[PDB]
This record gives sequence, structure tokens and C-alpha cells, in this order.
Amino acid sequence: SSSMELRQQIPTGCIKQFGQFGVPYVVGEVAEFLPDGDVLVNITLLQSGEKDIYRLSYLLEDPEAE
Amino acid sequence: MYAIAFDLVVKDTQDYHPKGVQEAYTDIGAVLAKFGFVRTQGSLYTNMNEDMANLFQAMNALKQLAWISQSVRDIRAFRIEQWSDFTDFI
Amino acid sequence: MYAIAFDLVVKDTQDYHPKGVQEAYTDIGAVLAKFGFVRTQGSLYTNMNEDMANLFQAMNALKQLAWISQSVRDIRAFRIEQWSDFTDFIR
Repeated sequence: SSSMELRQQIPTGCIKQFGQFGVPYVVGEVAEFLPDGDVLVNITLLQSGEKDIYRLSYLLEDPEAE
Repeated sequence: MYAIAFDLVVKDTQDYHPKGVQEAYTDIGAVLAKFGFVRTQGSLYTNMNEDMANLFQAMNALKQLAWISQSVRDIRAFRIEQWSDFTDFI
Repeated sequence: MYAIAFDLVVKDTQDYHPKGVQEAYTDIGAVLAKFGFVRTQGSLYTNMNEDMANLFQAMNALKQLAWISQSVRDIRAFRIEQWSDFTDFIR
């Protein structure tokens, strides 16, 4: 919880995917530091090019895009 | 052949879905499984049954999810002919 | 209206594409755009000029990519004979 210790946890560059049935996305950098504790990560959906925003707590649990 | 194609808003889906966004995408496939639509692109589900009253009930089943109304970016149906796979990649 | 849909194996594309997966997506789209196929709703590249000969010229152009063969999961073309949009969920 240092704003480094948080940031060095978002795997910027990883190409993950929302579930077994979700679309793949690419992990951006920080968007906001929510007081819940976790962080809003900037994200761009790979196959549509849409940019979006995602909780890091959710992010770290999705699998790698296959 | 019929297709359903859709996109969720990820910020909206996480806020509104009870469980994750993972859960949203997995939920939808299961509803669309009730009416013959298999996942073929993650954002494109196909059924090969051109009955419209199937689509209709499938769409109505999808509108039953309370979070869809607040979290979908876009959702489309279309009627697909001349489905064609390419494998001249050697 | 014709549509092209495609998926790439992500590990394989990272190996063989000289830059990366997000450029392999963009670079494939560059080709398809040379044949009027353009993505407007996410993930589907559509043309609306239903000339089968043009679609084939694009698949032909596509194999001209060094890394495509070893880094493509799926690619499919098909016809969208009719479509309709859904905003009855926003209700």
C-alpha cells in the first residue's frame, strides 16, 4: 500500500481474459486508487480495441489469454 | 443460422454484477446455452436454428438478468449464411 | 454484407510476430482494410460489398504475412444477410 507497492502489483502488459467465456484484454496502468483498498486499472479489450476500467482484485484472478 | 453478438462495459459490469466480470461472461453463455447458442467468438454466439421464437425467448431470458440493463455496451442479432472456415495457413 | 472473424493464439503470436500480439491484431486489420473490410462493431470486420472474388483476394493477401500461419487460431468469413440491434435491455 505505497502507491509503488500497489502499482508494482498491476501486471501492465499481461494479456488476460475475463473467464472461460470472456473476451481477452490487455492490462494497462493505474486509473484510480479506490479507498476499498484495490485499484482501478486501465484496460483495453484486445479484439474490439475498446478501452475500459477494471478492479485489480478481479484482474489478478482472471486467467491468461489462451 | 442465427448469431448473437454482444459487448459488456467492464467498469459497469463489475459495479452491477453480484460476483465478477468473469461471472458475467460465464453467466451469459449459460443462458444462451438454454436456447442452442454455442460460444464461437466470446462475443459471438451461434445457433443454426433459424426459428425466431427461439432468439426471442433467449433475448427475453437475457433481459431477466438484473445487471444486463446497466452493464451491456451493445448487443446484436443477425442471420448468417455461407459460413466459411479458412485453414489455408500452412 | 460479408464479415470476417478471427482469433489468434496468444503465446504463438508473441513468438512469431516481430512486435507483439496487439500489433498482430492491428497488422491483420491493415490488410483487410485494403479490401474494404473494416471493423465497426467490435471483433467483426465487415465490407458490405459481397464480391466473393474480393473476399478471396483478401484471404490471399493475408497469407502474405510471415507470422500469420503459425500464430492464427481461427479465421472465418460469412454473410450477414440481415441484422438487428438490441436496446430493449436498457428498457
